[PDB]
Amino acid sequence: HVKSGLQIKKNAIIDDYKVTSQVLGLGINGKVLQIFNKRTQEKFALKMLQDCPKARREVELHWRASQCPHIVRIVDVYENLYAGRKCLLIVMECLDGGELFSRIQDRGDQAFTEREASEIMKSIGEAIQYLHSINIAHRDVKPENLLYTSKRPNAILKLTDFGFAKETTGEKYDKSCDMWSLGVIMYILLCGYPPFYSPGMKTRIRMGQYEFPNPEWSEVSEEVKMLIRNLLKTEPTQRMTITEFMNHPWIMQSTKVPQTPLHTSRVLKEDKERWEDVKEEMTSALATMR
Ligand SMILES: CN1CC2(CNC(=O)c3c2[nH]c2c3CCc3cnc(-c4ccccc4F)cc3-2)C1
Ligand SMILES: [Mg+2]
Repeated sequence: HVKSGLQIKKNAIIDDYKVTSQVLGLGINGKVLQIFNKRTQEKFALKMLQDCPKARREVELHWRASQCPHIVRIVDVYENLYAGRKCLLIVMECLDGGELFSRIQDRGDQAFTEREASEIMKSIGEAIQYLHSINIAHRDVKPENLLYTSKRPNAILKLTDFGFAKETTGEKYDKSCDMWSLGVIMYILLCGYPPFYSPGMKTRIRMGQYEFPNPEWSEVSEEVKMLIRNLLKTEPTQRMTITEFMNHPWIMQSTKVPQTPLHTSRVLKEDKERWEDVKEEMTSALATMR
C-alpha cells in the first residue's frame, strides 16, 4: 500500500492553534507545550525542535510510524521562526494519561496481574513490530517514552520520542536494542525492579546473582523466564526478534494468560525513591546498546 509523504506547513502555527506556556514534558532536545486548535478547540501537544538534520530525521521517521495505533500520532508539522531560531513545531495527539509505570505504581489495590503485564507487552510489541517491519529501529524504548491516551483504565498505551530512531536497512542488528528494551520493560512489569546489577532500601538483585529472585519471582513460570532470557540475551546475534516475540504464546494469547498476582505495584511504591536511578541506569545502558 502507498501512503502520503510529510507536508511541512510554513504558515505561522498561531494561525491554527492557540499556544500556551504549560510544559507537558522535557527532553534533552527541546520542550513540549500545551496547545488548542483554534477552530475546533480540541487539545493537542506540541513538540518543538530546532531545525537541523537530526530533527528532520526524527520528524520523517516518526511520520512513517504515525498511523500505528500504539505510536503517538503526528497531526501536522510546521516550519516556523521562534525566539530567533528556525524550528520544526510538531503537533501531536494529546497523551495525558501519564507514563506506563506511574499508573501501575499508583494502583491503590497493589493488584497487578501477570495477564495485565502480558497485554501491556503485546501493545508495546505491536509498536516495535510496525517499526521493525518498515526497517526503523526506535532505540529509545524505555519507561518515560511510554504514555497513555487518557486516565481511563482502558486508555491506549503509546510509544513516543523518535529522537534516536534510525533506518536499519543493511544494519539489521540496530533493531536488537529495541528487543532488549522489551526484555527490561517486561521484567520491571513482572516484579517492580529492573534486571540491573547496581541505603534504607532493600537490594533486589545482588551483584552477579541469578536473575529471578524468589520473593517476587517464585510464582512466575519458567516459560516466562525463558522469554525474558531470550530478550535479554547478551549477543545481538542470538537475541529474540520481534517476530519471535509476537509469535510467543504468552503474547499471542495475552488475554488467556494466568492472572497471577504480582509484587510490581507494591515494589514500585516501596522503591519509589530509586526510580530516577532506574531510569538513569536504563538511559545509560541504552546509550551503550544502540
Ligand atoms: C520524557 N518525556 C517524554 C517526552 C519527551 N519526548 C517526546 O517526544 C514526548 C514527551 N512527551 C510527550 C511527547 C510527545 C507526545 C506527547 C503527547 N502528549 C503529552 C502530554 C499531553 C498533555 C498532558 C501531559 C502530556 F505528557 C506528552 C507527550 C517528555
Ligand atoms: Mg498512531
